[PDB]
Amino acid sequence: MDKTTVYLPDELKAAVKRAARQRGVSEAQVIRESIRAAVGGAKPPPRGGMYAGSEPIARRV
Amino acid sequence: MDKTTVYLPDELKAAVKRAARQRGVSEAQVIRESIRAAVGGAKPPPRGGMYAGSEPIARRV
Amino acid sequence: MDKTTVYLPDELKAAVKRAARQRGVSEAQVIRESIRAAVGGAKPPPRGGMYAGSEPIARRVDELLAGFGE
Amino acid sequence: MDKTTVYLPDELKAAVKRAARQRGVSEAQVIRESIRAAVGGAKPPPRGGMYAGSEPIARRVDELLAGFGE
Amino acid sequence: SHMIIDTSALLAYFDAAEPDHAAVSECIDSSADALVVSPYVVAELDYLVATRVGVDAELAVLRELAGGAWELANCGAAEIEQAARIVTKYQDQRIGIADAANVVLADRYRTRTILTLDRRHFSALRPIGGGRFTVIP
Amino acid sequence: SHMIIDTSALLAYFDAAEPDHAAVSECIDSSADALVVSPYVVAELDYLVATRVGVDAELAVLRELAGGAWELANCGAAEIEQAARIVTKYQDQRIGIADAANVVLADRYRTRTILTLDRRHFSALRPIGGGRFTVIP
Amino acid sequence: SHMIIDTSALLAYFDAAEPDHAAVSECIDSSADALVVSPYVVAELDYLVATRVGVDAELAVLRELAGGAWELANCGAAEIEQAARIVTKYQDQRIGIADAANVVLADRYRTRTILTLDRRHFSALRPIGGGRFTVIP
Amino acid sequence: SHMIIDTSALLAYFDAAEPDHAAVSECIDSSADALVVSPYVVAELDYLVATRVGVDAELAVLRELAGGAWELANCGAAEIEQAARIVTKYQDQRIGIADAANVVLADRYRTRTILTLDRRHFSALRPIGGGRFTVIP
Ligand SMILES: [Mg+2]
Repeated sequence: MDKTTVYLPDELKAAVKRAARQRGVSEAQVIRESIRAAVGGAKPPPRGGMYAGSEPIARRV
Repeated sequence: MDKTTVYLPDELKAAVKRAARQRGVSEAQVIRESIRAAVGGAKPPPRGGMYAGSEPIARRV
Repeated sequence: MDKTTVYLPDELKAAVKRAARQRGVSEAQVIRESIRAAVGGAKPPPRGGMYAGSEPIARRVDELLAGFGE
Repeated sequence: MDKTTVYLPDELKAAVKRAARQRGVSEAQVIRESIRAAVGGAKPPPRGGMYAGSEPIARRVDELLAGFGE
Repeated sequence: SHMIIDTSALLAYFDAAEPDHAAVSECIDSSADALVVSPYVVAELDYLVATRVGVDAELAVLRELAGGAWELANCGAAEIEQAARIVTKYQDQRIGIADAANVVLADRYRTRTILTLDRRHFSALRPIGGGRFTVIP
Repeated sequence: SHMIIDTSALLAYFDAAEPDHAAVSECIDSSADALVVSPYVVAELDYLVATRVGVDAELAVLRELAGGAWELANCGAAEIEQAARIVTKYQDQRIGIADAANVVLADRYRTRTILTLDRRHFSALRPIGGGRFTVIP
Repeated sequence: SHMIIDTSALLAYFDAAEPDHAAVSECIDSSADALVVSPYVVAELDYLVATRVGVDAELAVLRELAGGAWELANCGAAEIEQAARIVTKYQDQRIGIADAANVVLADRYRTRTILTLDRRHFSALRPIGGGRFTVIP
Repeated sequence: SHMIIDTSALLAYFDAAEPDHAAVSECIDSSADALVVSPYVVAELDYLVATRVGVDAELAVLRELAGGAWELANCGAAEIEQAARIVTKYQDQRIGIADAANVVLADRYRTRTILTLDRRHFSALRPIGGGRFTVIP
C-alpha cells in the first residue's frame, strides 16, 4: 500500500503542528524529515562479489 | 484519538523497519521517537530573567 | 499552516490516485508537481537600481546601523 | 465531488496567484487545469492491433528471449 | 478486477496477426479496471518486439504503453524482496523476476486474475494469500 | 488566545533588572498559547542586547528563543508585501517592517492581543480585521 | 550526487571473478553518489545472471539490490514516452529501452555520470541537457 | 546554484548612486543561482534604507523583495540554535545574528558563495562543512 497510519499521542501531533506552522511546511514533511534525521546514517553500503561466475559475460567491448 | 495517516515514501520505511529490527521494537515506535527527537513533546515553558542589565532600555522616551 | 482546499471531479480524483499509485509517490505530491509544471519556471527577474540615494552607506553598514530599532 | 486538502508551499501558491491574475480567472481553475494537464481525465481505453507481424511469437516467449540483455 | 498482464498477452494484443489476438483483445478491452504491466514485462516486450518485428512496432508499443491506458506498476525494494522470496519458493523451476514480480503485483493489486498465454507456467504458481490464480483467456 | 510579541517586551522579559520585568513576566509565564515572535523582532532584539548589554546576554537570548517555547513565525513574500501595504497605510507613523509584520501576524494568528511597552505608538494603528488591539501589559 | 548504472557494470560488480570487478568496485564502494538503477537494467541483469550462472546467484543479486544500498528508479508513462523519443533520435545506433531510459534517468536525477562497460556504444549518446556523458569504467 | 546575500550588497544593488552598484548588479543579474536573503537582513535593510533614504525607497525595496524573485529564507529554532553556536565560536568578534545566520544558511543551501562588501569580516568566518567561503564581488 501507499499511505501510513501510526499512533501519535495528542501532545506529539500538537508539536508537529507547531513545527510545521513555524517553519512553513506540511506536517507530513515535518514528520518525514524527522524520520530521515533519526535514521539518516544507517543506509547499508553496497556489496559486490557475491559469487564467482563460471563465465566472462560482462563485456561486449 | 489517532487517525494520523501520513505518506512515507518507499525508501524510508525501508529505513524504519531496518531500524526497528536493529533496535528490537515497534516501528510505529521508531517513528514516534524520531518525531519527538525533532519537534517533540509538550511545549517547553519560556524562561526569562536570564541576566540583569546595568541600565533600562526596553522602554522609550 | 492553512492547507489549500481543492475540489476534484471524480474523473480527476481517480486520475490523481492512479498517477500516485503508479509513481510510488503521494497524491499531494502528484498535485504539487502538476501545479509546478504548469505555473513554475516563470519567476520574475530581480530589479536593481531602484532609487537615487545621495549619501553612500553600503560600505558603512556597521557604522550606520547604530540606532537599529529604535 | 471529493474534497481534497493539499499543502502548497508559499512559492507555488504565489506562482498560482500570479498565473491567475495574468489569465483573469480563479486560482481554483488554474489548479484544476494544471492537474488535468498532468494526470489527464477519465482513463483512456487501451488500443491493440497496431501492426501485423510476420510470424506468431506470442507462445514462444521463453525461446525468443534468448539474447536478452545482449 | 485488476488484472496482471504478461509479456505473451501483450504480444498477442498489440499484433493483429497473432492467433490469440482476438481472445486477448476480448479480455483487455471490456476490463474497466487497472491493466497492470510490470517494468520487467516492459523490458522483455521491448526486446522481443524490436528484435522479432521491427523498431517501428517497438516504438508503437512503447508510445501506447505511455498513452495513459496502462497501470505501470511501481517496483521498488520491497517488491524485489518479496519477488526474491517467490523465486526461492519456486527455485527448481527457474521462473525469473518477471514472473515472481507478477505474483507480488497480483498481491499488491488484490487480484488473482492473470492475463497470459503461458498458462501452464503460472498455473503452477500460487497466490501469496492463498487460493488459486485465474489465468485468462 | 495568542499574542504577538514586540522587542521591548522581550527586552523586559529576559532582563530581570528592567523595571517592567515583573509585569511582562506575568503576562508571558501565564499564557497557555502561542508566543509569537517575528524574525524581524529577533533581529532588533539581537542587536540591542548585543550592543547594550554584552555578547553573553545576546547568546542567552538566542539560546532561549531556540529553546522550543517560542513561536517563531514564518514571514515570507506574502507577509512582506502585506507589511508594505500596512506601512503605506501608515507613514503618518514611521512604523517599519517590525511593527507592520506584527500587525500581519496578529491576523495570521487571528488575535488582537499585542505584548509591548510602546503603548499607543502601537495603539495608533488598527487590526486588519477591525476593532482595536489589546495592548498588554 | 547521482550515478546511473548500466547492466554490464553490475555484472562486473556482483561477480568477484569478472576481470572488471575491481574497477567497478572502486567506483561503487567509496562513492558518495546515490547509485541509480532502472528496473530495465534489473530485468536484464536478472535474466543474464539466472541463465549464465544460476538461481542462487540471481537470488544473491536480487536480495542485495533490495537491501537498501541502491536507488531503484521508477519508469512510468513520461519516462517511456521520452525514452521512445530517444530511441528515435539515435536511429544511428540501435539502442532500445534500457539504454534510452538510462539517458532519461540521467536527466531525471540531473547527473552526467554513467557507470557502464559499454563505452563506445554510450559515448555516441548525448545527455538531454547538453554536454557529454562522463563514463566511468 | 546558490548565493547568500548580505545587507551591504543589497544596499549597493538597490541604489544606483552607490559606488559598488554596477559590480553587484553584474553578480546578481546573470546569476542563475537562487538569491538567498535572510529575514534578519530584510530587517537591517528596512531600517537602513528607511532612515538614510526615506520611506518611498523603503516601500520600493520591500515590494521588490516580496515580488517573487528572491528566496526569502526561514530562520526557525534549529537555525537560531546553530546560529548561536556560530556566534559563540566567534564571540570576540561580536559578529551578530545576521552574519551568523548567513553562515547557517550557507550550509542549509549547500553553498559556500557569499555576496557581501564586508569581505574581510566574513573571510574570518569558516563554512560549517569546512573549506573557505567564496566572497563576491
Ligand atoms: Mg543495456
